[PDB]
Amino acid sequence: MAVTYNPQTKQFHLRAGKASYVMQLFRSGYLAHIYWGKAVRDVRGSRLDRAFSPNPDPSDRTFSLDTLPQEYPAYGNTDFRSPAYQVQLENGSTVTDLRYKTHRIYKGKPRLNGLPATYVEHEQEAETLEIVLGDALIGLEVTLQYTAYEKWNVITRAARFENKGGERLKLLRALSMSVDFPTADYDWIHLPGAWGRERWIERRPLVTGVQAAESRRGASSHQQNPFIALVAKNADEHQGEVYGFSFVYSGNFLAQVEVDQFHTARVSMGINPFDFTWLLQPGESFQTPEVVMVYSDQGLNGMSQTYHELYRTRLARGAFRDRERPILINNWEATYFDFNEEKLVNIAKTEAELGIELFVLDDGWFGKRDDDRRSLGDWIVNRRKLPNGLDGLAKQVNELGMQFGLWVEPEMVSPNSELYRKHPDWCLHVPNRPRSEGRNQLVLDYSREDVCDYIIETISNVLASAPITYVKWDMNRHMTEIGSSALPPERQRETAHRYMLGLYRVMDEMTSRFPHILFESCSGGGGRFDPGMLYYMPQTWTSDNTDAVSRLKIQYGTSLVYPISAMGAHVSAVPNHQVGRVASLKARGHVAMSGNFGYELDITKLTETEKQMIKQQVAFYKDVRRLVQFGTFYRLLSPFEGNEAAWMFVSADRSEALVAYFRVLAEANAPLSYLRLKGLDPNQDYEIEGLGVYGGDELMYAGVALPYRSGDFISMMWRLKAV
Amino acid sequence: MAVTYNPQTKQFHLRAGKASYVMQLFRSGYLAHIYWGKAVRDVRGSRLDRAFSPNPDPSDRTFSLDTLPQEYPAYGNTDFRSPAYQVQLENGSTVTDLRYKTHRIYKGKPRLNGLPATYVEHEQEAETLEIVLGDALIGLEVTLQYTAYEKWNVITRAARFENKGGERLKLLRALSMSVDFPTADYDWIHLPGAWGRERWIERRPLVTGVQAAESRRGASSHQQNPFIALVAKNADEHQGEVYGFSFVYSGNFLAQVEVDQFHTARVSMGINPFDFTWLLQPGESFQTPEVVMVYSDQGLNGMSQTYHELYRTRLARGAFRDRERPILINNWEATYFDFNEEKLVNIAKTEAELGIELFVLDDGWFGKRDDDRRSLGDWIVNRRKLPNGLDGLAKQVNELGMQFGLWVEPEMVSPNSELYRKHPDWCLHVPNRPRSEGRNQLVLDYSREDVCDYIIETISNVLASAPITYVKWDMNRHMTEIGSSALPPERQRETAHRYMLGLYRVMDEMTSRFPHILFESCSGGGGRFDPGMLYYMPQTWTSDNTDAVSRLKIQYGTSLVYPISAMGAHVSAVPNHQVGRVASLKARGHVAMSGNFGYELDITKLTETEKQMIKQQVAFYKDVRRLVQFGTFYRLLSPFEGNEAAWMFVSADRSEALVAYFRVLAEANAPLSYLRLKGLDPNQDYEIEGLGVYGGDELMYAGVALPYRSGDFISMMWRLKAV
Repeated sequence: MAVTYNPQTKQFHLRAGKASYVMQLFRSGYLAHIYWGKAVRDVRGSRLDRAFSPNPDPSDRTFSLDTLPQEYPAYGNTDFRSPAYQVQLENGSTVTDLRYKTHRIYKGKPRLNGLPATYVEHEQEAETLEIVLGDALIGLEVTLQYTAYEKWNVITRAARFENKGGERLKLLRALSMSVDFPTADYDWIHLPGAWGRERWIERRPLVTGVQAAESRRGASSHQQNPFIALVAKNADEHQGEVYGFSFVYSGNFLAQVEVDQFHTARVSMGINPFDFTWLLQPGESFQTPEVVMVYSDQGLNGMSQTYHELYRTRLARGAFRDRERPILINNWEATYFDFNEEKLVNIAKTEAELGIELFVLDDGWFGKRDDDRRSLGDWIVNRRKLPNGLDGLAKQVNELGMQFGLWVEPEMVSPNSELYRKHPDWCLHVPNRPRSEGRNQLVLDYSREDVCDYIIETISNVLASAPITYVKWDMNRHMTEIGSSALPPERQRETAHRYMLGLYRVMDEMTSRFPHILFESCSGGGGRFDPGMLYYMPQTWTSDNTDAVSRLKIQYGTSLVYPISAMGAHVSAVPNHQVGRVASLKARGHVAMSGNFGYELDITKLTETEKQMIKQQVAFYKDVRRLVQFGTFYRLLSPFEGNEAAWMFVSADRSEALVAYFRVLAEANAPLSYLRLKGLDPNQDYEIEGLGVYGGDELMYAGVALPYRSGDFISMMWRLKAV
Repeated sequence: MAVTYNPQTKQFHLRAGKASYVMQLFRSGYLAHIYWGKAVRDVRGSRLDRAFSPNPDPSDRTFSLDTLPQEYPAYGNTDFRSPAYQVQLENGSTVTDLRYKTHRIYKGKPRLNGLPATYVEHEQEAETLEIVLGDALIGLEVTLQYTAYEKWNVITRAARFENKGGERLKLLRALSMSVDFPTADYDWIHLPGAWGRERWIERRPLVTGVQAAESRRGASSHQQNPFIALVAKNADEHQGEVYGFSFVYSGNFLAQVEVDQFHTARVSMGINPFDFTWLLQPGESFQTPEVVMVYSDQGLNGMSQTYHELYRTRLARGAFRDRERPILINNWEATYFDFNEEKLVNIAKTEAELGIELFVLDDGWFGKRDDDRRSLGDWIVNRRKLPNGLDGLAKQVNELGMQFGLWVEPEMVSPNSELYRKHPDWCLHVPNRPRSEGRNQLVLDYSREDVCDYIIETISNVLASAPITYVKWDMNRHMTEIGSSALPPERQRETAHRYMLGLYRVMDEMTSRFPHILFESCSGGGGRFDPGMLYYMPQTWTSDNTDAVSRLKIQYGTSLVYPISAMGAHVSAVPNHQVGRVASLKARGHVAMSGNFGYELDITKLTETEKQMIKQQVAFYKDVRRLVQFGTFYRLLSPFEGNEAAWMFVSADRSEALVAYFRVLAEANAPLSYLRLKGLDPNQDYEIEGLGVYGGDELMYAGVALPYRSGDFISMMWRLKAV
């Protein structure tokens, strides 16, 4: 929180939790990066003169922008490294020369225009530094925005551009931050994946050159999550230096590390410059989304725990932010599309009898929507299928003791829909080109006000028509032929970002209009599982893959950044679907109860003993839900490192914990296995259900001797309680 | 050489040496990459349908451009991977849709407009395939150019764009090639470095994401050489699959591997799209430089040996292409700038007595040039320092038995020069911005015809004024504030490439005007050591660092791509300069005689015994020069893998070889060391000077027991001759 500027040293010192982030003004208004790491009281701000690194000041051959470590570097006036931003002028030049002009420090944390951002509830929680840079010749101002939190090791960064000149300025690249580390002796971690296998942890040594994760899909994507980290060579889950970079944005991104000839590592992150430009007319401004930067010297768990608390309590919003989330059941595979009102209610009684709390109605309740082909965009209740509308169904579900929820997919329109026939120009498209389809549908142009107003109107008409208290908001394709008939040629490349701004406006309006609704975002599973979406909808469908073994990796990687409260995990029926696997009902429960728990099956196909297990799972999860959704989460064993996965949840006072252990392909006649715990009070004794009493110190330093077992999938869960 | 198209399968099969490269037409004119590897007689051209990979043809949901492996992919109509090219239309859209139109196959290999390229001397040496692609809507034609050599495992690739429509087309990205490998189970190799330490070999696993080497310096650079390779996980110097990609271009480049969600590896290479655009008015065309693609299953030595033969004999040109290169001495450090005619001649007699063949006159012979500060651009002989001009000095040097050579730096101009005062607009600059300097100098705008004509005129006036037979052409800074007052705003970003085209025109004219001159390119050492420069000047100054130990790495890495004939290596005096090291005259000779050999010292400071060693080194190198410069080169031990370096040269008939061994920091009481040779006839016996007679089989399979030695730097060289 404690942000200072020392006029003698011209140094900015941002103290965030137990971390320091230090910058310093250098020569004629350059802004240098000095340090970011464990908190220091002070740090004083060599060899900037290097062969083939040229001199911006002919009178001063002591430095180059090619060697000075910076906060917001440009290319073209002596730095040859990857720039944080680039601007093209009317004369075609791309040379810009920002210098420090002034700064201000204030308590609290500002909102970002049109954008999600971490926030504070009290000014005392953080302090913000704004450093105003300017290129006087062209009238370009860039304000670097920094916030340091008191309680957490969190620095947040963004940049705001403003054209204070009399000419057009075209932003070709506008990243949210850039930081030059003094060495490149780190591994990097990022989170690549695909549909059905999101956010695998990938750790790699750095190369001398560039390495990056990005999305060009108009959505943050299944393929790369907008998160990267630099980690010390020897750092692991429990110890060591880790620097995380998390982009609070749900569209295209670039997350990059470039290592230069002097083995310094430039980390940068922001809206993907690929296929992007932004035109600033005189007087216009551009605000980047923010990047949330976390430091820990307590390994990956230390970093994750920071993100979890920050994101759960100061990014997610609304009535359910700090509330236990309902155990839900999705009633899709009960019917695919095949539905009408008579079934649904008895089904709801069966589900209610098992203790399930929320009944969700899936796709095909609307219009002529009856495969992945039709009526998207026409959001009126198909009053054949539900003649009594949503109201009659919902109210009965409520009188059964369950909440009622609904699926929507408002960003899509079917070529065969009334909306498309009335307004074909309302989809993203480019002149004279075929309109490529994903799952037989097109993308609505949310860069347009009329489109957004129409969606707000139409979805509100549905949501206010029944006592709905949960909505799953799905988006099931990525953008092609990106353009808008409502933008001029010179702004066409703003389409993807304006689309996201439009979606953000729409979601902000929808969640405000319906404060009693828990919204869960979805994009073919976890295709937009990012901090930007979390600001609008406090939980997310983690993956369409609900296979127990597959979920071990998906949940483990997702937890690197995202709080368990946001991480949807459901028990589904087997034969599994994406993969093909058979694991016990017990086992799938064990994996799913390690997330935000729910069900995704046909209850009409269950044996009494199965429903009986489900009744027990539900009762069990209710007992540990506060611990799972709000406790401190520790990863113990990594499925990316072998055949085991293990993790645990610990209460704030360390008096209670829940431990989960998994092993795949356990061999015959195998060595005994052990599990060392973390996060307990070493001087406290704990009762482990079914295993007796152990010292916290015994559990952490010697570990639990795991009951010997062998088989295709071992799954164990234990509750711990201080004696 | 043997290039075919099968109309039944719609498959193109390029047979180059012992390699196959196969492509196939797919659906409505898409061009797919099928295979590249060891030669096959035939190869027949799954799961292109993938979640979130959308369909370009709504009637055909069997594929996506996001999954089809391609030769020249675009972004925007269903491929979300890194595109090979991108074009912006007047309407601001960037969507383009090239489809196959036609193709032609012919014998031989074309020249590339304005550009260097590998060539043939007889049509039988290669065959060329041109595949014509087109986007009918916009009138964009792209011809993919492929050449397959008969004798070598070499495919060369480039693309030629042409606007056959009636609107402006802006190329935002125009890479020379792109290839989608079916897996990413490879390491990559690239050649990062810095001034004084060029082309270190860096081998890294691939990441799921992008990794790239690039230059933004307007020159290929010391920092990254324009070469990358994919290599099998277990491949080494002697065995295993290797795919090399070498860019025949001396300016900005990007060399990239992007691995997608399905673990396919897209390798692409060409002019760096960063800060680049190219405007095509109707009727205009753009030719990319070529990329030379080499396959070997005989490890890195197999690949390198291909590049060496191809580049030495079918890229380098001129009278000296196949000629032994002179042992030269540079007379700089004899005087720094401090010179006049009286010294030079006696010096030349001393040097001639030692057997040195070429006398070179360094910087400061011209104008008011007397530190790294002045008179650059004013290329008239300072007739104080040399009152009898270059002619009198040269002719005397010739009567002493030595050739005479000269240093020039024609791309630079000093702010304090007459040229700059008459034409300040002739430097690269942007309107109203400071002109950043590198070594007190500015860069001439070679994108301008008047500038280029002036240089051709001025340098020719000097070169025709004396019997000069060697020129070192140096360039000692990189481009900043890139722009031209002779281009309109809409073409400003063409400046860097037009500059390089200008330099190429200038060098082509200069080497043609002076066919008796051996030209050696230089850029603060090996700052533009690339195949583009080799086409104009058949050798290159490898590095300004002449330290023996440092050169082990520099020469080892340079040899990965470049023939030893091109690799300048000189013995210099110690205390070494860049580093600070003391190695024996013997040792420095050993490292330098493993390249294109020469001297860089003050002969006036040598002891009789030293000159006596030099006289012996010179005689020795003359004896092995043909073997070193034109023999087959094998790397044996890597200084990137430990404290040893070793390599050898073998004659074409395998009757003669030269072996060199080096070890740094050899410990006391160390294990015995051995060296296994390569490339000999196992059934032949060889005499090793000073070690007796050995079977070729013994030498390769059991190896040489190295004479035990210990010390800071061990250096050994042996001549082998078949008994």
